[PDB]
Amino acid sequence: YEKNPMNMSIEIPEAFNMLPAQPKDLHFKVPCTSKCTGLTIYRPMTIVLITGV
Amino acid sequence: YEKNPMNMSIEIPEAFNMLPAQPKDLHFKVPCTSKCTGLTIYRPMTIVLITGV
Repeated sequence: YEKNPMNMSIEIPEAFNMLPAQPKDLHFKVPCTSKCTGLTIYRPMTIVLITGV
Repeated sequence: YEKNPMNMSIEIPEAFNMLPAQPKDLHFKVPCTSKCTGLTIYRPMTIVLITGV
């Protein structure tokens, strides 16, 4: 393939975050969250896959 | 029995504590905890029991 942020890209609009603890009867719970997009191919052709090697 | 700190003893590693209040709607819940061990008999030759009555 040909690497270029013009044919394919991955985006992470929000990074890893940790919210404050939420106490319960003698224990806690700490949630976590983040966002992501995934790989999007813009000019589906600049990629060649060889199968069975 | 004979009362002496080197013959028997009760121990309280952690005293009585009140945890911070946990709100829930228009009321609150407050938990309380403490620790204890019991009676330990270091020298058992200084105690005599009359059981039966």
